[PDB]
Amino acid sequence: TELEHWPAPAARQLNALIEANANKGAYAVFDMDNTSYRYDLEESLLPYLEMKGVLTRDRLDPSLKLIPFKDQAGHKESLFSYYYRLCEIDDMVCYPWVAQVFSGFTLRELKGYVDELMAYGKPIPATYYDGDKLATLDVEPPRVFSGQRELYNKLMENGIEVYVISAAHEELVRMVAADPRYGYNAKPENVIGVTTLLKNRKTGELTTARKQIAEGKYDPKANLDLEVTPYLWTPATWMAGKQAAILTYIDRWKRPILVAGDTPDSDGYMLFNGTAENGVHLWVNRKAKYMEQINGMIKQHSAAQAKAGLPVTADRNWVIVTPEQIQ
Amino acid sequence: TELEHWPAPAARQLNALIEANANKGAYAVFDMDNTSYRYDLEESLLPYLEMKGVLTRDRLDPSLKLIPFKDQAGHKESLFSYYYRLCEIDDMVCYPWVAQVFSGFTLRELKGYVDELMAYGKPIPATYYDGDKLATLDVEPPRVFSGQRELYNKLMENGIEVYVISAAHEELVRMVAADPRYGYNAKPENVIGVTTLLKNRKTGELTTARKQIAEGKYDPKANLDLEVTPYLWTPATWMAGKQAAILTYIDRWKRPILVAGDTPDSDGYMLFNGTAENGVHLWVNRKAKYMEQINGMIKQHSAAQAKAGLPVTADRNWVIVTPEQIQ
Ligand SMILES: [Cl-]
Ligand SMILES: [Cl-]
Ligand SMILES: [Mg+2]
Ligand SMILES: [Mg+2]
Repeated sequence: TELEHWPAPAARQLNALIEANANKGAYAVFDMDNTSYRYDLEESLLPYLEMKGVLTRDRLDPSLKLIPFKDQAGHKESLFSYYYRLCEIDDMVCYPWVAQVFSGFTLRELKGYVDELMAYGKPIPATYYDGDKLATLDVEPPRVFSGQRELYNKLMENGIEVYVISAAHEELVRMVAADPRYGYNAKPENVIGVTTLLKNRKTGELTTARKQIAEGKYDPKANLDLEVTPYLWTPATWMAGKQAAILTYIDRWKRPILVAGDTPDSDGYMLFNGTAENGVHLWVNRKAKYMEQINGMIKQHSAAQAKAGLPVTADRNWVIVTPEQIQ
Repeated sequence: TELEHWPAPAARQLNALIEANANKGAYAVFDMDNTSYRYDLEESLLPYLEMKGVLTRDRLDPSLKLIPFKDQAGHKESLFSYYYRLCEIDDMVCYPWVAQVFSGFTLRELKGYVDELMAYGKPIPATYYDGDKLATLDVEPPRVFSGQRELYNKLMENGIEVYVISAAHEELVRMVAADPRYGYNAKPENVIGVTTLLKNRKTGELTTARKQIAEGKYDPKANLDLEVTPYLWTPATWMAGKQAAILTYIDRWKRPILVAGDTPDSDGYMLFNGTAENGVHLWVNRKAKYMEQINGMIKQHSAAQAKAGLPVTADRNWVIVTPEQIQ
């Protein structure tokens, strides 16, 4: 596999790193949404299922009705719009919530919807509230980044283990990252994301893939008819939780030789704290506000590293691309 | 403050650490339950509130009823017993649950009960299932460790900032650690624990101390009449969430010069990954089995730090005391 869909300087660096680190027990970590593919799985699957009338205020787990709905005589507030209002309280509210909102469905069912969504290829209209007025928006379904697909594979081929650490529900992400049809070929056990309790509707048994994996009894097929529940397992794989996830599920001491992200706060803990001294920070720049945020973080963290007596690595080996460069 | 309630050799090592690090912007992190005071706040407050008839099944937030209660015609299953069955599923189930179970009380009501619990002094009878057998125990309310009270204050007097990172509800822990009455004198903003959304029923606002503290706008008095809800905020402050909490709320690069705990799995990440190269691992050895597990882990991490190119510090500067020695 070769790095076709990459700017050549980006390709040279990745090639250097891959070559330097081949077959030595090394590993890499990718965020998923807007990093491994363009756009956002949950943020499109949610308004997609609403549109299909599958996911409605009526079926939403009561534990997720955290605030009153904002209904106009004209209009019932959508789940999508409710989500946006949850994020205005805080990221730490709406991040779990937008994974939990898929509770009530079995994995088989969600898998049908993900693939439906993945093949949809049209924008999905969603309504929200710009302050007080009903605004509207089209949300793109996810689009595989050819470059990431290639890099995932070339890493694997050179004996570099590939992990996904995602702020999205681990089961949803796995439905794309680990299904060969999408071409990433991640190992399903190597997909790490937001985990909620899965419930056996016959026995009442509660389980999660992370527990099965830690116990060495993971069977993905056996989980298909389990129902997603909202109850949150941890580490919650966002912000410092991404670094917690690496320590918990990957390695306590060995650092990834490559970390990929796109959201400065969500991905910055694993980018800055996780990435090995000589590893690459892979960055999908999709937004100026974000590019600026991460540049200030590079400056603050480089100075803090020096002040703390650590080698300055926060500013080393950035490989920065835009979505269009790797599509 | 003198370290009077310490064995003399542990007093000297702690004194040496303090003198080397005094007034230099250094910090220390303590677990609370079984490390800062003897016994366990939530595990005693729960059956205390049950015995009082204040906290019952019908009061339990609905989202917390994860599995059927196991009643025999003679006996109704206690919430304490229910908690222990949740732990048998996984720690990652019963840790959040045993903080969340205090949902539906305001901070002020909970403070009244905590002070009550802290003044009661006697063990609290409770029942749980020993597989299928109804089994019995007496749960001890927390007992302030005089030595830890001294060490918190001696750190602070020497310009070593003290933090609590506890897997108990942040607000419950703050009710002990930051109330001058118990003598630890932790700053309330330095108490880091399990956080859940707090509801102001007057204004509708959902907030947390963590949120207020990061916005630079925290007043503990302001929150007293907010209701605890179960919605989990993160980082969740156990296991790797403790290390995630250090990074999120304390410092991204500077490491604590002392980390204290007592539970090998839940404290192990901050103990091993958090503790500064030169810092002290303060261990409160309450159970031979845990003492054996921590020694095992030191071996394992010493060797893994070595196999990862790092200076071996896992086995360095252990100050190990029993509850009886610092009581
Ligand atoms: Cl993310
Ligand atoms: Cl703990
Ligand atoms: Mg992303
Ligand atoms: Mg403890």
